[PDB]
Amino acid sequence: VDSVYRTRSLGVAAEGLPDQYADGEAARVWQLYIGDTRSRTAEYKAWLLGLLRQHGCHRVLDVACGTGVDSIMLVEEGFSVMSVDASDKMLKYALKERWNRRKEPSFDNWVIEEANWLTLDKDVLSGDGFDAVICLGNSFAHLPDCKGDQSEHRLALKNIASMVRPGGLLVIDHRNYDYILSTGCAPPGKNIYYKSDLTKDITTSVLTVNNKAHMVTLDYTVQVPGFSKFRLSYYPHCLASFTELVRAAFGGRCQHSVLGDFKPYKPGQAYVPCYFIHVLKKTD
Amino acid sequence: VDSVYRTRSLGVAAEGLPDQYADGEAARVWQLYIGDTRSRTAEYKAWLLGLLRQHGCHRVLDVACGTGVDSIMLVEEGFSVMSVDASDKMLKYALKERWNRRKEPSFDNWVIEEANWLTLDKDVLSGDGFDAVICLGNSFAHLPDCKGDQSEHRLALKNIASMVRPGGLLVIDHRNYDYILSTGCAPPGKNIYYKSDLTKDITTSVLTVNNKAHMVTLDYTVQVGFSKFRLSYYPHCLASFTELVRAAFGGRCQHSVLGDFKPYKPGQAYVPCYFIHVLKKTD
Amino acid sequence: VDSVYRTRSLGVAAEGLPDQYADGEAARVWQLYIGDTRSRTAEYKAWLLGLLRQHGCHRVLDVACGTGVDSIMLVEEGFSVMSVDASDKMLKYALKERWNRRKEPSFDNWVIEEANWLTLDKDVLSGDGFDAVICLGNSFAHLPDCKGDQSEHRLALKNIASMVRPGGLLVIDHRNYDYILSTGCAPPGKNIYYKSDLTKDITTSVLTVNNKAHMVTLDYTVQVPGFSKFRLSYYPHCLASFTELVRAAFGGRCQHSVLGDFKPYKPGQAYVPCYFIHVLKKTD
Amino acid sequence: VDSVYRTRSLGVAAEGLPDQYADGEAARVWQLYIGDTRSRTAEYKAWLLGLLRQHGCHRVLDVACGTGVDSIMLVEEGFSVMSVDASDKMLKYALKERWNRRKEPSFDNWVIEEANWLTLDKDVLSGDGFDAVICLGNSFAHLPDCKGDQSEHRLALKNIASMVRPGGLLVIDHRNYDYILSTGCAPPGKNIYYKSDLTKDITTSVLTVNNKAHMVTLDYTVQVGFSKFRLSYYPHCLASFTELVRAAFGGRCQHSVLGDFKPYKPGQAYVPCYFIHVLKKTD
Repeated sequence: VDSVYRTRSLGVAAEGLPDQYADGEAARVWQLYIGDTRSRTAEYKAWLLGLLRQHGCHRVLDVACGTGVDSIMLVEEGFSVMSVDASDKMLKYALKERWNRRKEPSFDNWVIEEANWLTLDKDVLSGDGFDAVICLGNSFAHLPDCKGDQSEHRLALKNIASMVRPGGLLVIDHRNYDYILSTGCAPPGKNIYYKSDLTKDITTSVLTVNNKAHMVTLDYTVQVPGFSKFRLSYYPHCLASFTELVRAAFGGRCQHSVLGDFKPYKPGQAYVPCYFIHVLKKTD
Repeated sequence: VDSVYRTRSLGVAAEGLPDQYADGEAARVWQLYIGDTRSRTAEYKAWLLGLLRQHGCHRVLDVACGTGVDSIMLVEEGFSVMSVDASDKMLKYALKERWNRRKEPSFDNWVIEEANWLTLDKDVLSGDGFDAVICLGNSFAHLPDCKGDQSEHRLALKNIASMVRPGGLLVIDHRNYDYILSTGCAPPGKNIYYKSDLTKDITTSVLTVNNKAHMVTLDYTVQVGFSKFRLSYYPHCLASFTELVRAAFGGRCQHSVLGDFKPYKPGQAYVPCYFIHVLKKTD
Repeated sequence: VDSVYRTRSLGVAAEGLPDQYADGEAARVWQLYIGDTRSRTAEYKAWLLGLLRQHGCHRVLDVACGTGVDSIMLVEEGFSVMSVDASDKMLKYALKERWNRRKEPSFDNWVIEEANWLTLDKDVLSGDGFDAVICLGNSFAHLPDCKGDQSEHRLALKNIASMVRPGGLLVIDHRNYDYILSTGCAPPGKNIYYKSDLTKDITTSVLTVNNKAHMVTLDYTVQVPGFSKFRLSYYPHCLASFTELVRAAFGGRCQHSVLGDFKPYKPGQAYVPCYFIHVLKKTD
Repeated sequence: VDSVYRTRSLGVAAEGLPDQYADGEAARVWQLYIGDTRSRTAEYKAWLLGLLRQHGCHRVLDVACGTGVDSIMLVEEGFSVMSVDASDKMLKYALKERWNRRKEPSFDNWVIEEANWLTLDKDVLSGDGFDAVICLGNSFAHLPDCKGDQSEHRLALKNIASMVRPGGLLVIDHRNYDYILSTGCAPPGKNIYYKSDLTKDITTSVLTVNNKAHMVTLDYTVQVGFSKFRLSYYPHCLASFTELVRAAFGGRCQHSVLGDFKPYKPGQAYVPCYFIHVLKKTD
């Protein structure tokens, strides 16, 4: 018999009613988690603001923009910023803060739109390109290897990369997964961008498929006014592999450096970085 | 062993990524369905616009507001409109149009906020009260009877009703479910508010529990192509609803019930598609 | 990302380990429910035993046989009985009691096999047919209308019917759904075959599709050493509709009567039967 | 609203009807997989048959017995065999063959009953104790570490072990997971017991939690056609298991560990596919 009746389809919405799982438990802890960006680190403000300024970057695209924190600063410092993301749940908060602050011209002129790394080319009229494209805070890693061959990773970078104007920069990052795969632990409270305020506990689960590392899945355990859980997954980009992927994205025509945590990275140095930042420039 | 590993929890989102089921098939047809409000009927414009005007309503709250089309009109016609809904996916579009139309003052002054019928009291600083409260297009019926006794229907109306300022109006509606339950079929394209544009086909599934009707589930099956989604409804019979909604003000009210915009005399020839309930407060 | 990892596939089994949901709650109440056949009613023993004997039936097939209670009696009274069912979970108990009682020749000679109404023809070498085919206790109604047109109902009966030898009988039954659709209540403790011993409570849920009755779904609430629940669904066969279906099954070449509860049925009689039993004979 | 109506509960069955997922795709390939025991290896016949015989074992309990192939041999060779498993779907087939072969006495006297490692004590009137207890073909590994501390592994062995009569044997095995965890790959067709017949292809997924290996999940992908199923395993490393299984007798034991049937000297050239643990009791 074993059918499966449902009161509404997965994905739809009705007017008096909270959507899908929006009122649930994981969702409400996870809303604390993403709203955990109040102290932006001064080091990071210094570094990115100085990276852009140093290369004369003024037109910037923030791909994977989230609630928009990184973008809010860019906007604040007089940049010209377009911000995209594929997730409405997070874009809601960019959109919100933008309305909230609509009187400010800098912010009236802020563009927030939906777009998807896999279709980025058709989803953002790039014009003759952007000065900087930033994808920070380790979000590229949310893109999973569904097809098995990393062809998606490849297309996502190719698309992102193509957003970048000649002589422009792509500033893209990932957690040091080399280390995570090594300790088998993804340390909490190590976010170099926004020092975290939530006290939170973390179990790390690593899936290895036919002896190639395939997923890191983090289950967070947070305290409220309470012990609530939620789970997120990541693709573990070892530093070599990502280096290759991202280079190939521009064909090969690039200046390419890779940062420690904002300081440079000499392979075999005593200090172990928590993130690797890839700053890429182009051709001509 | 029968454990169930997931890659993310139900209800969360990550940045590079489309949410949960937003990219799926039923979601895309259903997006067609709710964006199917281009021709608002002139009859409806006339009626509601005239309802509010003859009772001197200016401060109106659109409970369950959706993409916000009713609200867009009220705004446009120089009303002072606050619109709430509990659904982000829907509110997105009111929010969207609003931004889109942000250089018009009438619109800069539009308020769109999240709120839930069951917590509507502590969700909307109601002030003195609102002039009119509209809940149109049959959305009250989206609230299901989960507990089994309709206590939630009751609270929902009580909260809504309390949003209404003394001598003010509640304008709330439901499909003619009495009929729907007589025929067993919910006819397609009878939406008296927004003349539908979409060649759509409908399967009506009625659930009856211990002999009490309990749910209408509609399977909309749409030409894009040949795709489907399903929505469900609590079937309010006219009496039941009239009782519920009256009691919501305790009982201090001027209660009339509309056909489709024209009055309703029980036993009249014409069978209405919707029942509109226009209420005012006496204490 | 929203994949869905699983430790084993739906439907498989591993050796140290209880199957799928077999240890769960609904399963354990429901095991009480099906094992609720200790007092077989004397009236029913009298009637069926006398139906078969009256028509000289000795080779009988019990299609949809369950734990095998009806079959156990047939076997006990010196009948020659083949019993089939499509469900291993229930056939386990027929099989069990058959081993348990293996010394008895009557029972050594009991045949229990798997077969499916929809493929019954290929699933049971019918030989030149059976004398009686019994499908009692309202199990035909477990067969749902998945395709929407009742073509399955039609094929299931056609197949069952074809099991019946020329001049033989088909003895098939259904709950009075006419009444159930009417009261909207499926009364508990009304089983005319095995008087029930479990004290149990019942919520009736009727699904009507485009104004045609489509499902009755019963949620049972039982007491143990405890208040445990479980749910079963049924196709509501109104008496006219089933009459038609079953007749057409033999093409039309039949004697056809329909019983009250074991007594005859004159439409419009004061007594409202809880089951309708259809006794069919054939051609020549 | 997001309720989930079902037509029957998980775990029940109705009569005209195939159960739950029994007719589905993965179930049919997997039925091929477990019925893939036709050629038992002659080496294995020899070994186990010889193991029991030199230690004068006659009363043997096949814990986790499955379709019952190991058991069918023991029976055939005139042993006195009781076989348990917690899985109906598997037991069906032991039960089946048994009935099929019921006119042979050796078989009429075969006992097949349901029992669960975690409740094995109060599940099997153990009498004085069994001569041998076999749990072969790597089935202990099907018991997962649900609680997180391996306390269930521990109880399971304790119960099993207690089935063993003083001076009697426990013969229990596991794949070489140490290797599996070194390479990351679980090679196909290394089953030392039953020479596989089925051209099958395998994807090895290892789960590591806070740095401790936690699960092997195997995706078998079979030529019938091109279908799939998945099974999971707790990877017992040799030390861990040796510890677990020793402790199960408290510590009163004669413990040896086999290569694939030949002894095992740690650091030897040959890397075994399975580890067989033959234990006896001293008090």
